[PDB]
Amino acid sequence: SRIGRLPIPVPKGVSVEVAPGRVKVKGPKGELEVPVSPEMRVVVEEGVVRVERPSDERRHKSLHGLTRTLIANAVKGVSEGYSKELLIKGIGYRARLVGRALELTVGFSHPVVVEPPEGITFEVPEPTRVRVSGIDKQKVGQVAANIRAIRKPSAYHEKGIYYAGEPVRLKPGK
Amino acid sequence: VDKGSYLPRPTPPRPI
Amino acid sequence: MKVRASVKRICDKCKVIRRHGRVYVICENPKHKQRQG
Amino acid sequence: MKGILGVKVGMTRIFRDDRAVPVTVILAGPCPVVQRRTPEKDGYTAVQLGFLPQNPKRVNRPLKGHFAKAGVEPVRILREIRDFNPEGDTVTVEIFKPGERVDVTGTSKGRGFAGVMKRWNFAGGPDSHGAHKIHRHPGSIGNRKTPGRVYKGKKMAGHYGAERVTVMNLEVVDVIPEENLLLVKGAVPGPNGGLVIVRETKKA
Amino acid sequence: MKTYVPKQVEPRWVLIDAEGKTLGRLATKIATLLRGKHRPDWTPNVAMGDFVVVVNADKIRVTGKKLEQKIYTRYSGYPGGLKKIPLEKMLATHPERVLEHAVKGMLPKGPLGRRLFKRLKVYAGPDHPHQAQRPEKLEV
RNA sequence: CGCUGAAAGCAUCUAAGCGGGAAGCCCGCCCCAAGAUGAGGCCUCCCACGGCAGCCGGUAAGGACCCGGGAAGACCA
RNA sequence: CGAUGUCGGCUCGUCGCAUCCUGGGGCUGAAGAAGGUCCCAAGGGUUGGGCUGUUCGCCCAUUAAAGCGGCACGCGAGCUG
RNA sequence: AAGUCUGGGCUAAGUGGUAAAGGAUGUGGCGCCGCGAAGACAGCCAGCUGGUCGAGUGGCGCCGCGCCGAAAAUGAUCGGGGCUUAAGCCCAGCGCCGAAGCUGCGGGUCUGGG
Ligand SMILES: [Mg+2]
Ligand SMILES: [Mg+2]
Ligand SMILES: [Mg+2]
Ligand SMILES: [Mg+2]
Ligand SMILES: [Mg+2]
Ligand SMILES: [Mg+2]
Ligand SMILES: [Mg+2]
Ligand SMILES: [Mg+2]
Ligand SMILES: [Mg+2]
Ligand SMILES: [Mg+2]
Ligand SMILES: [Mg+2]
Ligand SMILES: [Mg+2]
Ligand SMILES: [Mg+2]
Ligand SMILES: [Mg+2]
Ligand SMILES: [Mg+2]
Ligand SMILES: [Mg+2]
Ligand SMILES: [Mg+2]
Ligand SMILES: [Mg+2]
Ligand SMILES: [Mg+2]
Ligand SMILES: [Mg+2]
Ligand SMILES: [Mg+2]
Ligand SMILES: [Mg+2]
Ligand SMILES: [Mg+2]
Ligand SMILES: [Mg+2]
Ligand SMILES: [Mg+2]
Ligand SMILES: [Mg+2]
Ligand SMILES: [Mg+2]
Ligand SMILES: [Mg+2]
Ligand SMILES: [Mg+2]
Ligand SMILES: [Mg+2]
Ligand SMILES: [Mg+2]
Ligand SMILES: [Mg+2]
Ligand SMILES: [Mg+2]
Ligand SMILES: [Mg+2]
Ligand SMILES: [Mg+2]
Ligand SMILES: [Mg+2]
Ligand SMILES: [Mg+2]
Ligand SMILES: [Mg+2]
Ligand SMILES: [Mg+2]
Ligand SMILES: [Mg+2]
Ligand SMILES: [Mg+2]
Ligand SMILES: [Mg+2]
Ligand SMILES: [Mg+2]
Ligand SMILES: [Mg+2]
Ligand SMILES: [Mg+2]
Ligand SMILES: [Mg+2]
Ligand SMILES: [Mg+2]
Ligand SMILES: [Mg+2]
Ligand SMILES: [Mg+2]
Ligand SMILES: [Mg+2]
Ligand SMILES: [Mg+2]
Ligand SMILES: [Mg+2]
Ligand SMILES: [Mg+2]
Ligand SMILES: [Mg+2]
Ligand SMILES: [Mg+2]
Ligand SMILES: [Mg+2]
Ligand SMILES: [Mg+2]
Ligand SMILES: [Mg+2]
Ligand SMILES: [Mg+2]
Ligand SMILES: [Mg+2]
Ligand SMILES: [Mg+2]
Ligand SMILES: [Mg+2]
Ligand SMILES: [Mg+2]
Ligand SMILES: [Mg+2]
Ligand SMILES: [Mg+2]
Ligand SMILES: [Mg+2]
Ligand SMILES: [Mg+2]
Ligand SMILES: [Mg+2]
Ligand SMILES: [Mg+2]
Ligand SMILES: [Mg+2]
Ligand SMILES: [Mg+2]
Ligand SMILES: [Mg+2]
Ligand SMILES: [Mg+2]
Ligand SMILES: [Mg+2]
Ligand SMILES: [Mg+2]
Ligand SMILES: [Mg+2]
Ligand SMILES: [Mg+2]
Ligand SMILES: [Mg+2]
Ligand SMILES: [Mg+2]
Ligand SMILES: [Mg+2]
Ligand SMILES: [Mg+2]
Ligand SMILES: [Mg+2]
Ligand SMILES: [Mg+2]
Ligand SMILES: [Mg+2]
Ligand SMILES: [Mg+2]
Ligand SMILES: [Mg+2]
Ligand SMILES: [Mg+2]
Ligand SMILES: [Mg+2]
Ligand SMILES: [Mg+2]
Ligand SMILES: [Mg+2]
Ligand SMILES: [Mg+2]
Ligand SMILES: [Mg+2]
Ligand SMILES: [Mg+2]
Ligand SMILES: [Mg+2]
Ligand SMILES: [Mg+2]
Ligand SMILES: [Mg+2]
Ligand SMILES: [Mg+2]
Ligand SMILES: [Mg+2]
Ligand SMILES: [Mg+2]
Ligand SMILES: [Mg+2]
Ligand SMILES: [Mg+2]
Ligand SMILES: [Mg+2]
Ligand SMILES: [Mg+2]
Ligand SMILES: [Mg+2]
Ligand SMILES: [Mg+2]
Ligand SMILES: [Mg+2]
Ligand SMILES: [Mg+2]
Ligand SMILES: [Mg+2]
Ligand SMILES: [Mg+2]
Ligand SMILES: [Mg+2]
Ligand SMILES: [Mg+2]
Ligand SMILES: [Mg+2]
Ligand SMILES: [Mg+2]
Ligand SMILES: [Mg+2]
Ligand SMILES: [Mg+2]
Ligand SMILES: [Mg+2]
Ligand SMILES: [Mg+2]
Ligand SMILES: [Mg+2]
Ligand SMILES: [Mg+2]
Ligand SMILES: [Mg+2]
Ligand SMILES: [Mg+2]
Ligand SMILES: [Mg+2]
Ligand SMILES: [Mg+2]
Ligand SMILES: [Mg+2]
Ligand SMILES: [Mg+2]
Ligand SMILES: [Mg+2]
Ligand SMILES: [Mg+2]
Ligand SMILES: [Mg+2]
Ligand SMILES: [Mg+2]
Ligand SMILES: [Mg+2]
Ligand SMILES: [Mg+2]
Ligand SMILES: [Mg+2]
Ligand SMILES: [Mg+2]
Ligand SMILES: [Mg+2]
Ligand SMILES: [Mg+2]
Ligand SMILES: [Mg+2]
Ligand SMILES: [Mg+2]
Ligand SMILES: [Mg+2]
Ligand SMILES: [Mg+2]
Ligand SMILES: [Mg+2]
Ligand SMILES: [Zn+2]
Repeated sequence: SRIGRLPIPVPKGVSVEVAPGRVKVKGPKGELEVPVSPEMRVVVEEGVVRVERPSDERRHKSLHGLTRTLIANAVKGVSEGYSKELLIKGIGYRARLVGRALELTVGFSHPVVVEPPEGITFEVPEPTRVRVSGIDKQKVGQVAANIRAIRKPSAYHEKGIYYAGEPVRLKPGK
Repeated sequence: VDKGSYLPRPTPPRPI
Repeated sequence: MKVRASVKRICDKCKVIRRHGRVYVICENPKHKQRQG
Repeated sequence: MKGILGVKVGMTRIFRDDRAVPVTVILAGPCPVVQRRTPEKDGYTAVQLGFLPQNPKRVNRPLKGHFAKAGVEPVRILREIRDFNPEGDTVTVEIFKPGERVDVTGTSKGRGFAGVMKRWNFAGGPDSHGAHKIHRHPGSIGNRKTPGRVYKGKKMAGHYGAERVTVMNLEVVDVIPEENLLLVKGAVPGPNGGLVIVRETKKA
Repeated sequence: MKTYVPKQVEPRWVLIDAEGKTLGRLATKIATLLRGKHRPDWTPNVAMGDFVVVVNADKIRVTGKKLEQKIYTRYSGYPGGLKKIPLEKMLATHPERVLEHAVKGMLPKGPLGRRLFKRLKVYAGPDHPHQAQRPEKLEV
């Protein structure tokens, strides 16, 4: 029944410097800063980071959980890193890499070229699976979402750009 | 829409 | 989306959420999606 | 951005790929830069261009001074082109090649006191069926007690023409540098012998 | 005995750092200084208040959601000529006008109030061109 | 419509934060515009006049009057 | 009531939005196309005719569409009658 | 013109500064049961019981203040500016300002008593 006061395991060897309103998390895969409410106090313990809240009113409880998870994701970010996988279902539909860039061939009159932003890597194993990877979790999920929006799953046919592990709910056709 | 007619059709006078 | 002055839960899987000053009802079933207005 | 001053000389059509094409001929060159406007000095970027030679008998001392500081013969017309800085000290028609598109500004022909029909294409009145001395009249100019007034900008009779007009995106059909001549496709504001400005178009 | 009425005095110039201050609560004081009601010899029918120089007026602060909700309004006299500009945009485009509008509305209407408004010198950024007058730093 | 995400171990477009998104809104195009009395700016020209922030007078740079006109125009401009 | 000229047309518009079209959406008993229904949106647009004094309405031929209202049932020191 | 007055509290809508049935995990405050260290609620591994987690958790009622419901015609606005531990709202105070009311000073006239 709580998230903020659950302690954050910090792997070896990633560091956590603490500033007012932000924390920096460096590690084997890069560094990224986490902006944090000045009302919250993060704490640097042995091999572990904790977050404490100044009271038990509403805004403070809400900020608590958020802050803890925010930093936990940063920690896992620079160590394990983040990824999301995309399934490309549909006959003519395929993907390939062109340099760092991703080329979606998905039923339009043209192919669509997605450029990886800073801190983001594209991978194409099969021509029907795409891997979005980077140390920033919200950035990975965003880009993944971006890629999917190019051709969202059809409502009547198993066709388009799918999340790995997203179910294929369909409606009957005529 | 046709309703009443609250004034007669007018005509100009002659001061002097 | 249905836009009504009375937004209610339609099925046990409906969910009354509130974002941006407005009362929504979102759900697994797209037909049950409501916004108060 | 690039531009030149010129005079409107007249209209013709020429033949180009078995097609007749209406042109307006413009004498544009040659225009000496006589002052440059700079961000440190004036706050913006432009080039003051002179045009047409003037009898120094008619050019007063304050004007003489301006010319002299530029080392330029007395000219009849000074006019600027914003965001234009030619590497040269003289601007000619050669800045425009055929196929380029241009914006031409001139001073439209003046109709003086124009009726509401010529000016604003009002329908005027009927010419029979009882119409009473209102054949070229504008009709109502308002409402009643509310708002009990006439809007600003009400189209009404008044002066018309002899005002700055710009027609945009005209094809450069030819340029004849040895006669300082520019051929532009279509119609250009103003009368023959009228001062005009030719600028590189702003359309794409 | 009749009430003292002052002869013309050398007006005082004044400097205010607007940074971080609340728009209306600052304006209130700027007006008072303008009317010169801080002066014990106040006279209502002459300009005898201070000259007020304000800096960092782009860094004025405001409460609630007024950045997105406060609307400044302008009618041009033409049909449909009511233009609407939010605080956020006014700060982005003409930040000094924010503090200028607030103060102006808290000055008397009429010939004198207009004069008192002209004795108000507002600037975005920390610098002002009136060191020549050597304005006295005010804490408000 | 989303990303990330607590309160509320799940979930949540939101309470921290970040995206996408209209012929519409702000710029951008065209025209007016410093009486914008908040009367802006640059280039150039004249200049240190005689009399007892004022006055009378003669000039400088320049302006007007008058005339020949004008795809400018009711007069005026 | 020591006068606030009254329908309709014409001329000229201007505003509202409960939107007729065009733009953006959600749900669909949405396969596609084409519809339904609700949400956002007032920038622009919204035809020519037959009948009747008509407003309205019906009809013809089209249209992206042929929107509904306010302005003294907008407008007779503007016209018609 | 006179308090950016003092002390407790609520509101986050510019509510205050135009409205109803009704709808809502808005926020604060009370109340009542249900369920749980014999291990509940949530999630991860089974079939309403089982296993590791180690606390609280789920429904009901009243109260304060807010949210939606909320479309109309020239240009907007709480009178304006502007106001968010207030310059809003509830409770309790101290002080001030404020009329041709009342007081002080002078005068007029009538009436009544000297
Ligand atoms: Mg194809
Ligand atoms: Mg769809
Ligand atoms: Mg079927
Ligand atoms: Mg009647
Ligand atoms: Mg609906
Ligand atoms: Mg219902
Ligand atoms: Mg139910
Ligand atoms: Mg939003
Ligand atoms: Mg759901
Ligand atoms: Mg430039
Ligand atoms: Mg010109
Ligand atoms: Mg005419
Ligand atoms: Mg005419
Ligand atoms: Mg004529
Ligand atoms: Mg004509
Ligand atoms: Mg015309
Ligand atoms: Mg015509
Ligand atoms: Mg006509
Ligand atoms: Mg006609
Ligand atoms: Mg005609
Ligand atoms: Mg007649
Ligand atoms: Mg006639
Ligand atoms: Mg009108
Ligand atoms: Mg009026
Ligand atoms: Mg006008
Ligand atoms: Mg003219
Ligand atoms: Mg073309
Ligand atoms: Mg404050
Ligand atoms: Mg202050
Ligand atoms: Mg003070
Ligand atoms: Mg503040
Ligand atoms: Mg704000
Ligand atoms: Mg108007
Ligand atoms: Mg307009
Ligand atoms: Mg409009
Ligand atoms: Mg409007
Ligand atoms: Mg306007
Ligand atoms: Mg406009
Ligand atoms: Mg007053
Ligand atoms: Mg989702
Ligand atoms: Mg998520
Ligand atoms: Mg989560
Ligand atoms: Mg979680
Ligand atoms: Mg937010
Ligand atoms: Mg909030
Ligand atoms: Mg956004
Ligand atoms: Mg997206
Ligand atoms: Mg268009
Ligand atoms: Mg000008
Ligand atoms: Mg101009
Ligand atoms: Mg000027
Ligand atoms: Mg000018
Ligand atoms: Mg002037
Ligand atoms: Mg002004
Ligand atoms: Mg300037
Ligand atoms: Mg000037
Ligand atoms: Mg300048
Ligand atoms: Mg110059
Ligand atoms: Mg001398
Ligand atoms: Mg001299
Ligand atoms: Mg002397
Ligand atoms: Mg003199
Ligand atoms: Mg002379
Ligand atoms: Mg002449
Ligand atoms: Mg003449
Ligand atoms: Mg003419
Ligand atoms: Mg003359
Ligand atoms: Mg009467
Ligand atoms: Mg009379
Ligand atoms: Mg009378
Ligand atoms: Mg009468
Ligand atoms: Mg009358
Ligand atoms: Mg007709
Ligand atoms: Mg007519
Ligand atoms: Mg007609
Ligand atoms: Mg109107
Ligand atoms: Mg209308
Ligand atoms: Mg309006
Ligand atoms: Mg409706
Ligand atoms: Mg219809
Ligand atoms: Mg559409
Ligand atoms: Mg539409
Ligand atoms: Mg649609
Ligand atoms: Mg169907
Ligand atoms: Mg079908
Ligand atoms: Mg379709
Ligand atoms: Mg639809
Ligand atoms: Mg309908
Ligand atoms: Mg609407
Ligand atoms: Mg519209
Ligand atoms: Mg309209
Ligand atoms: Mg017709
Ligand atoms: Mg007919
Ligand atoms: Mg009819
Ligand atoms: Mg009518
Ligand atoms: Mg009808
Ligand atoms: Mg009928
Ligand atoms: Mg019938
Ligand atoms: Mg059609
Ligand atoms: Mg259609
Ligand atoms: Mg029709
Ligand atoms: Mg209809
Ligand atoms: Mg209509
Ligand atoms: Mg009406
Ligand atoms: Mg009437
Ligand atoms: Mg009526
Ligand atoms: Mg009428
Ligand atoms: Mg009525
Ligand atoms: Mg009508
Ligand atoms: Mg009408
Ligand atoms: Mg009338
Ligand atoms: Mg009338
Ligand atoms: Mg008449
Ligand atoms: Mg009539
Ligand atoms: Mg009248
Ligand atoms: Mg206080
Ligand atoms: Mg206080
Ligand atoms: Mg207090
Ligand atoms: Mg609200
Ligand atoms: Mg309010
Ligand atoms: Mg309100
Ligand atoms: Mg209410
Ligand atoms: Mg109610
Ligand atoms: Mg209720
Ligand atoms: Mg409660
Ligand atoms: Mg127990
Ligand atoms: Mg369990
Ligand atoms: Mg509201
Ligand atoms: Mg409305
Ligand atoms: Mg509306
Ligand atoms: Mg209204
Ligand atoms: Mg209204
Ligand atoms: Mg309205
Ligand atoms: Mg309105
Ligand atoms: Mg208090
Ligand atoms: Mg008395
Ligand atoms: Mg007495
Ligand atoms: Mg007495
Ligand atoms: Mg008596
Ligand atoms: Mg006696
Ligand atoms: Zn449901």
